[PDB]
Order: sequence, then structure tokens, then C-alpha cells
Amino acid sequence: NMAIIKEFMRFKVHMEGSVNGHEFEIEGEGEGRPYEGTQTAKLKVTKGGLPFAWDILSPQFKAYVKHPADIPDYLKLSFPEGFKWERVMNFEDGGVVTVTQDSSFIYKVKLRGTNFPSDGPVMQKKTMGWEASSERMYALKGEIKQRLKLKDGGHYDAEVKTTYKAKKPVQLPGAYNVNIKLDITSHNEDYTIVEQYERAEGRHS
Amino acid sequence: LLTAETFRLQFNNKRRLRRPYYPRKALLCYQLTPQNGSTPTRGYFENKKECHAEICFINEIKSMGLDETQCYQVTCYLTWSPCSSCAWELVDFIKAHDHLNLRIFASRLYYHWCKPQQDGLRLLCGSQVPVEVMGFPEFADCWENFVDHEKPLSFNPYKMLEELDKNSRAIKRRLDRIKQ
RNA sequence: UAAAAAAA
RNA sequence: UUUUUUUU
Ligand SMILES: [Zn+2]
Repeated sequence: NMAIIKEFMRFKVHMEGSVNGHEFEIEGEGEGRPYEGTQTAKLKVTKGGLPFAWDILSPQFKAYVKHPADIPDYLKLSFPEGFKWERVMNFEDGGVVTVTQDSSFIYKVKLRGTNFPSDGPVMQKKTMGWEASSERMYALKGEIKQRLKLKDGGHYDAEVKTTYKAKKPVQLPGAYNVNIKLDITSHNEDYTIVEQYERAEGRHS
Repeated sequence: LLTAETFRLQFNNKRRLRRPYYPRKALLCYQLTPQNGSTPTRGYFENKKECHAEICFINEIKSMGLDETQCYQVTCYLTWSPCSSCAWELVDFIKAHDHLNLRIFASRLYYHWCKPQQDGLRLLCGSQVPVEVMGFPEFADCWENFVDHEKPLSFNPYKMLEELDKNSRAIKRRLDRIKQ
């Protein structure tokens, strides 16, 4: 595993999405250190240049989580075959986001967002980035009560449920919780060129 | 309890520094890790009024209340490498406490480029304390641990990644050639 | 007046 | 934080 997964690795990602009927595509390249839990990604919009908040796309970028040596790294062992994951995000105002993704690095993403209110914080871009959220893990399932910061105060809550399934059976770990922090490092006025940074570290429950 | 800007203002130190000229001071970051009941303590010490942060942190460990029973693996990520005399104070304080094991990781090899501060830190890496300069993890460790990683971000998300790598690439080879 | 690199 | 050397 460590001989093929070097301490510095790059990836390429292709996403096809459709939000409220508006279709688009996104091409990106990134780089990071999988064993240290840091990664950066540069994205470019290739079609439809976006009428919605970019923050709903950031939580979709997981193979770069730092794992202790005595904790089996379930996601790293899935390579070179890769894995898949499917995510459903239900926002409190009726917005729904369904995402499917295959990772082989080459990432292929298919995204469908529907039922977002025209006056809601997503379509009106009243969000201020995601708060820190501890996702408890126990295929692999993950549930998040995610909170989106609002410009005028308060939070915009959403229920997220994601299933991660490796293409090759490996040893499953015990109970643990991952602390994750994502940051938007740079973006233009219309969010057509975005760079993202991610830190992720697992801990015992 | 540090600022995200102050991190790169004091830890990031290139061969040819930034646009303001020599606006740099010395910091220390002690991470005492009692493994007995897994009860860690942390703290930063600025280079205070004519008392180097090494002596300040020694006196802090002194007047904080030790427990002579168990052993402590204390890590210490400091911006500027300790000088000659306080390194000897450090090794004399470590010789009196056999239940202490210290790791020293510096960001820049700060010294007066004379002879005394050369062997002043060569005794540490050869007698009690494995002393090497920082790399990627110890910066990333000290980044979120000591410097507050809270809600705001003072436009330093990953700019260190290239500067941390430059500092590693140069000064780690420098410190290895010194230890050799 | 900027900046890349190396030696003690 | 003070010196020496090469290049654009
Ligand atoms: Zn000193």
C-alpha cells in the first residue's frame, strides 16, 4: 500500500452536475499528502459559466484522511481499484442534493440538486462557509448534522448521509470519529476558479 | 492562544525574508504529554524581557508542580533555535529529572554564526535530546495545536506549504550536516 | 534596487 | 540575527 501510495500524490476530477435544471461540468486537479491529512484542489467550470452557492460542492472532495499506524486505513487500502460513494443531503428548506462518485487518481462525479427555494440561502448565496462538523463513522456509513453559516447570523442546517464502498474487501476498523476542516483558499467574484484546502484526522470514540 | 498571522510572522523564516526587514522574534511551544493518565498540557512562551523562552518555560515547569513518579515525553516546537547558554541550562535541568524525555524541533537555526552556539546544541542531539529542525508534520502539528485554528483565517491557508518545504529542504540538510 | 542558489 | 561566493 505504502509503496504505491506515495506521501505526495495528485488527482484529476471530472464532475457532471445539474442543479434545478441548470447543467454544468467541472474539471479539477489537486495535490496533497494522504498520510498527513492535508490536501489542496484547483477547480475550473467548463460549462454553464454557477447560479448557486459553491459551498454545496466542497464537502464532496476523502482519500486524504490521516490515520494512525495502529488504525487500519480502510480508504487507502481500496486502491489501486478505488472505491465509490453515494451521498444524500437534505437541506432544511427543502433543498435536495444527490451525489455519486467513483475514485480509481481519476474521480468521476455525477451530481443532481433539486427543490432549492429561489429565496433560500443557497440560491441567494447568503452562506458563509461550513462550520466544523465531527462525523462519527461506524460498507461504511456516515451521518452529519451540518451547519452552514449565514451572513446575517444563525445557521443553515442540513442532514447529510453518505455511503462509502470499497471495490476490494479489506479489514473494517472499530468505532472512531474524524475531525475535518475545509477552507476556501481563493476564488474570483463569480466562483468560477476555486482552490480548496482540507485537513482531516481520525480519533478514537 | 496564537494568531494565524503570527504563525507565519514568527515561524516562517526564509534565507531572504519578506518585505519588512527583520521583524522577527523568538517563540517556544512546549507540549507536555503525561502518558500516565493521558493528561496533556500545552503552552507557548514568547521571548520575554531578557529571559529567553527556554528559561521561562523551565521556570514554568518548575513552579507548575511536577509529579516525580511517571515519565513525560515532552515535545517542543520552537521558532528560533536555542542559544548556547540556555541550551546548557536546559541540559542541566534535564539531567536532574530522569523521568523527562524531551524532543526539540526548531524552525530556523538561529545563532550568532560563531563557535559557541555550534556545540551549544550539539551536546543535546548527542546526549539527551534528539534535536532536529522542523519539517512538514511538526509545522502542521504546531500549526493547529498551538496556533488557534478557530473560525476565522488570516489568509494563510496553505502558503506555508511551500515555505515550510523551502525551510525544511534547506535548514534540515543544514542541521544534519551540523549534527554530522 | 528585485530575486534564485550554495559554504562556514 | 551577522559574514563569504556564483547566476538571472
Ligand atoms: Zn538562550
